[PDB]
Amino acid sequence: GRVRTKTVKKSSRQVIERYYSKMTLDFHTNKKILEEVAIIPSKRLRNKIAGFSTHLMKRIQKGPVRGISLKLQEEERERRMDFVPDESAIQTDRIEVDKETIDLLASLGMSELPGVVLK
Amino acid sequence: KWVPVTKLGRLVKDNKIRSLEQIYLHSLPIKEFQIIDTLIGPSLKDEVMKIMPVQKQTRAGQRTRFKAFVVVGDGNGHVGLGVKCSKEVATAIRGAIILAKLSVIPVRRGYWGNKIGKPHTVPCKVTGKCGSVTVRMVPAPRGAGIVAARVPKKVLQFAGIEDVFTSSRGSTKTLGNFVKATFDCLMKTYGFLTPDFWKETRFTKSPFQEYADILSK
Amino acid sequence: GRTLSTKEADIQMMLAAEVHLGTKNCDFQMERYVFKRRNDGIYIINLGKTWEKLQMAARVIVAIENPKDIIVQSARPYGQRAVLKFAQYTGANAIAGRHTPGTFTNQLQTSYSEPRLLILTDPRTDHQPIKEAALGNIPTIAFCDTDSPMRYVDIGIPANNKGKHSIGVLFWLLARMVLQMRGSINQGHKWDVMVDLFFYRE
Amino acid sequence: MQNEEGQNVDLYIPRKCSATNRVITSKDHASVQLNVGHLDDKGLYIPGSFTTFALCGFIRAQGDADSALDRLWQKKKVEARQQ
Amino acid sequence: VRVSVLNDALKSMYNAEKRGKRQVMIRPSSKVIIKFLIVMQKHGYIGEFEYVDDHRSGKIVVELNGRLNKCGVISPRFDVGVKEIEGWTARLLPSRQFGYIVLTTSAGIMDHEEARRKNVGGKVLGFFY
Ligand SMILES: [Mg+2]
Repeated sequence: GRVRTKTVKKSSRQVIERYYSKMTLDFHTNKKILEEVAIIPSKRLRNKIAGFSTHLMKRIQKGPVRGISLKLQEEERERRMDFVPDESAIQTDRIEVDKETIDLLASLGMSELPGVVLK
Repeated sequence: KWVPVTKLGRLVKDNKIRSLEQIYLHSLPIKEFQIIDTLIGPSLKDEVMKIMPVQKQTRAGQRTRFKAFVVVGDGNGHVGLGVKCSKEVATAIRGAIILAKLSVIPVRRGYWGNKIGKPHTVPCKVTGKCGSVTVRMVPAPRGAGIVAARVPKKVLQFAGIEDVFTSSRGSTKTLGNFVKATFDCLMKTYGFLTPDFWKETRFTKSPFQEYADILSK
Repeated sequence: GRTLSTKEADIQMMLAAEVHLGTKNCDFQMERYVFKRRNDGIYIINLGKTWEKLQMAARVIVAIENPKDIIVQSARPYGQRAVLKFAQYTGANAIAGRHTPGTFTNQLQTSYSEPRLLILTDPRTDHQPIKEAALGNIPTIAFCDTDSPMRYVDIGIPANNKGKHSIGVLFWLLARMVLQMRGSINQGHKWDVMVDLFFYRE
Repeated sequence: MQNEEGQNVDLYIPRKCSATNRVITSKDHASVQLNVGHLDDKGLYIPGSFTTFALCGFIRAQGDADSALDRLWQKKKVEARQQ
Repeated sequence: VRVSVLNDALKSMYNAEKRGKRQVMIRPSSKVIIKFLIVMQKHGYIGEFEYVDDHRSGKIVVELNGRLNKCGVISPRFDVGVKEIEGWTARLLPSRQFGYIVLTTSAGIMDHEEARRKNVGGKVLGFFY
């Protein structure tokens, strides 16, 4: 079989994390980049790492990849996730409460709360 | 040298905490033996009580490892017990010394009858149990000495108790269980609620709260 | 007119978020907070006790000199955003997702922590952090539903800790109460922070 | 514990559980100490002022710590005018 | 069947105090039980207790201080002279500084220290500390 060992996976993950800006989806350019930005004792190991890095980049283009923390992806997610709607998704104008909640509020003395109506 | 990895260790290295009683009051875990070495290290003494071999059966024979039992104490109300298993006797003894230091506890000493001078015996009747071994300590009058077997006698001597009556039941030839039952009996000294403790507790700031600003960096 | 008091508006918001809807089972130690059982079988939580417990938890939290000694974590996906926002605004630390065993006991672990207070969204799903905190003299605060286990829970806040809206509203209210007690924001039910920042979003 | 002269003799005075009155031992790592801050007339925390409660491991392992602490805080707040 | 109502009362109080309860129930009531409770309360080991009338043996509700380590009955009620009190205390009490043995003497139900003071013997009822 062809299962990349821990060394190849770790090297590809770290290289993508540190140099995502220059990465491409072409194996040959990726291997040249690895030659430039990393020291790999063996040519075969360099080729394997380049191939797995290309695979990881192809996966990343689709969406998030677990174990790889890219600054731009996290920043974009935070920007999208810090937004709020124009109107809050909590309607206090009309509240449908069963009778039991009505006795609850009456015991609390809160029997006149606006927007509280029995089903 | 020593780089503390815990808030308690940082405080002890910074001289914010100066007595083991401060840690005992709040029941904070002690995870570095350098804390004990700094606080009560000079007065502490150690002693190897037993080297016990244990064997695990394997496909190619028996793998032997050695169990080290170490007792530490200052003879003035502090005692600790340490058990460590390792391939080498020296490594086991070092680990047992570290563990014994890490487990030092305060021992409460009281009076049999009249309360003149320093305490000489256990404040009350206490019992410890490990496995099938049960150790009972009974207060004794001044001059009675330590009436105990050699293992409990050594443990009591390291705790600073002057005279006590003891009784044991079960397989006391299991040295580990014997020493552990003695240690449990000694620990139970401070858990017994006596009338002299009926006063309302007046709480004080914990070290992590008192020195929160210092630990904030 | 007749402007509502802070408690009135808070309970109205809780009702809007369905904070008072429990499960079909009640823990014997959560019964004191349950008002009554409805014909269906769902237990109705007393929102006044929930508000009082929220105030009590805020009182406990405000007394911590360094907010960084407080750790709030949620195991479930719904409460992760709520705990993140709570840590962001109150100034504490947040742990969203799986909790690494030994985080509170393994002093040599990289993630080792010594919090002065622990806040949990659900005792049932956060059982491991509670058990670990039981080994390190760490007080615990948790949002407890009718069926939540109360073991090693110091301050339980009776509330529905399963719905996204309920969890978000609870954490938003707790953050507002803590900030108001600190004095960094104005008193009352109004807070500039939009409550839906705490809601789980697809 | 004191001597006949009147000198304190104990190494230290251990704390006691606020609910069960049990002695909290040195190795009781399930015990906790909590401070409940006080509020002024404007609902602002007064630094340095709080009510301290201690719970032993026994009560917390039983799950009764929550109700006991609630009752103790209610009584202490009634006494201390914290409302 | 029920043989010692005092034993049941003391065992209930002991179990409740161990559990941490603030109150315990004693049924049936008895004047021996009431005297034992009064001796205990005199020394601060219990709070206020209330007797409930039901036109029967009765009931008692006892407040628990949390100071009670253990209360127990001794059966059979052995004869204790003024000279055997020391041995009985050595057998039963944790220390010579605190703890009490309750006796029933011709002068009434009292703790062992008062029995020594009045030089009166009797029968042992129980102990507490
Ligand atoms: Mg009869």
